[PDB]
Amino acid sequence: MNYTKFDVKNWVRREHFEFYRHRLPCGFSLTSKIDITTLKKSLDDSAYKFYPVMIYLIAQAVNQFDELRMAIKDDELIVWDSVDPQFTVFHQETETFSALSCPYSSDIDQFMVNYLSVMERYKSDTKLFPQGVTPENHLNISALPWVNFDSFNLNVANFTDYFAPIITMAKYQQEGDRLLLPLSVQVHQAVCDGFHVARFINRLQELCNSKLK
Amino acid sequence: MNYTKFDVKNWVRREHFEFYRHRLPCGFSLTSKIDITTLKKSLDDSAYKFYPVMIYLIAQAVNQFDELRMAIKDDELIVWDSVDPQFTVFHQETETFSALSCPYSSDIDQFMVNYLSVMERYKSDTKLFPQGVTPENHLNISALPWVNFDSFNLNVANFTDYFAPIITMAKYQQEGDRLLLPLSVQVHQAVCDGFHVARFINRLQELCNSKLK
Amino acid sequence: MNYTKFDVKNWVRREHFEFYRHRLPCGFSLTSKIDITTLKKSLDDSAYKFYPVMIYLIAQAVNQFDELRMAIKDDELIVWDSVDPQFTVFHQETETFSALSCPYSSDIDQFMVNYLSVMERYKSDTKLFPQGVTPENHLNISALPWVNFDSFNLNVANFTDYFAPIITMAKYQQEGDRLLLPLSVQVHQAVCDGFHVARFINRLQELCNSKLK
Ligand SMILES: [Co+2]
Ligand SMILES: [Co+2]
Ligand SMILES: [Co+2]
Ligand SMILES: [Co+2]
Ligand SMILES: [Co+2]
Ligand SMILES: [Co+2]
Repeated sequence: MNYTKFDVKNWVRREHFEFYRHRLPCGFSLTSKIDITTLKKSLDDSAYKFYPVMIYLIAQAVNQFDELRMAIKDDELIVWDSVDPQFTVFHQETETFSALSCPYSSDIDQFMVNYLSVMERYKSDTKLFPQGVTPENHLNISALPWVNFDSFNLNVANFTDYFAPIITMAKYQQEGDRLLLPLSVQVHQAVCDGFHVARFINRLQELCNSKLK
Repeated sequence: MNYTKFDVKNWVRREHFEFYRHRLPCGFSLTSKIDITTLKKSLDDSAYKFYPVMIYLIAQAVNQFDELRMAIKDDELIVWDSVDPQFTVFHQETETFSALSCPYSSDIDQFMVNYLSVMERYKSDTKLFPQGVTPENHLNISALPWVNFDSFNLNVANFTDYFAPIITMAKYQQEGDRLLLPLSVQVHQAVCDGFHVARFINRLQELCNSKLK
Repeated sequence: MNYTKFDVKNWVRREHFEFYRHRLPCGFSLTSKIDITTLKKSLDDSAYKFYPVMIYLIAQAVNQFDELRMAIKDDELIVWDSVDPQFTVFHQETETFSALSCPYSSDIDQFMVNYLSVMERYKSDTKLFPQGVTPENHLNISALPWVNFDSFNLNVANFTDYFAPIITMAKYQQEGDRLLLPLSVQVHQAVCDGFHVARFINRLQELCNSKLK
């Protein structure tokens, strides 16, 4: 199987986990701006498009940290070996969105082939989940390309035990000499602390400042 | 009657609506900065005050999009022909707020007459709802003039089926050559997507950049 | 006793309180940037560290306003004479956090002695609440020093009657000639309005712009 049961008994977060899961269930959202000045340059020297690269980079970062790939399966806590991005797609024609996923791959060119393929096949499918059930080993990525925002937060009526992170991007902006992308991260406190989210963001930024291949 | 029953059966958002209403009930808030550099100029060339104009402009924008004027009435989904602003008023003397509403009008001078009239009559009424029951065809507007903010979010214990948008303004600020007003929009996902909110904001900005009359 | 029963009967917020407590239970979070340019200078001319001073300053501000020190005790509404800060501590070694508190004092040097003492004694205690039960007369302060954010919000599954404010700080940043610290304030609407939060923030800023002793 593609996940491994986690050793809660010996975890340094064991008390945190029970506290934030059942005693005081909560989570948080944070919005920060990622500098994509370097990445804009890289993309310019290539044929990649922005959105597919950001999915790639975000999935890559998530796949490096266990605490972003936890879930409850059969009442037990597991870590997925790896997770695939579930991203939103906007249909111009109906002005509605759909959520799709494709397999992640550490090889950026194979990821692009996966993405183009999924898009080829469901570009005109206006169902909300054209592919049917969402694979359990997922992360959620959404984009609001039409507007910049300083904050985004999802108010959810019930989030018991849903630990996959939700990342939302807005339209980027030029702030002085920099091109900044607002990114909102929303997690559950049972599995993730402020530290973990900050480590994800610092890692993402690093990725944005590095060669693609 | 002043509303029309909506055709859910043939709506391109029909699956979205059921999903976000009953399967995974949620909403979101977003905060963005509206450039009010042009509007400050217009106001300077006139006798209008800032707050009443922002209510006006926001109500005007809301009244152009159906998805911001939905509600459940008798278990059915309706669109109001038009909605009136319900705005907050601060009382200096008690340091408490009240919520008022007046009829919207596409004629800015009649709107001002409505506003001055409502204010005349309830300026000193410290009840929370001096007028009694809030008309069902409303939008909510609030202002935090004493402080600038980058984000605002309302955490609500229960929001089942309340689809009127909540807009909150902070104190504006000079950012370089621009005067920016932080505005927070909070909607329910059953009726509104990221697209819709972004379209409201882009429309509001346009309005701010145009002649008043 | 260290609290006083509040006169709800004659309060100008009496209707607000019942409304926001039981009819439409809610709260809000707001994130604003505090200019700590002056304070950086003061700290430079001294031996104080940043975090302990911010706890100090925030607790000082809270202790000046009643509406930030309310609670329900025995079904009644009370105001604490004073509240102590409950702050988070990060352990590098385990990469987990703990929450501690020490007695507040209006004398900054005695506060520092209290803080160093509590830290001395529990620096290596990785329990979530090394001291055991949190004193009821508390405010919550947390810090995310590793990342800057524009917004922070806690999504809480149940907040019935918890009125202590939650303040969260991010990493500060240089914005032009200024050093700004993002601060998020999260309150319950039964006890606090936008006015109150804005008054807390304006007061905090004032404090940051003043001599320490
Ligand atoms: Co339990
Ligand atoms: Co791996
Ligand atoms: Co249903
Ligand atoms: Co019309
Ligand atoms: Co009651
Ligand atoms: Co006192």
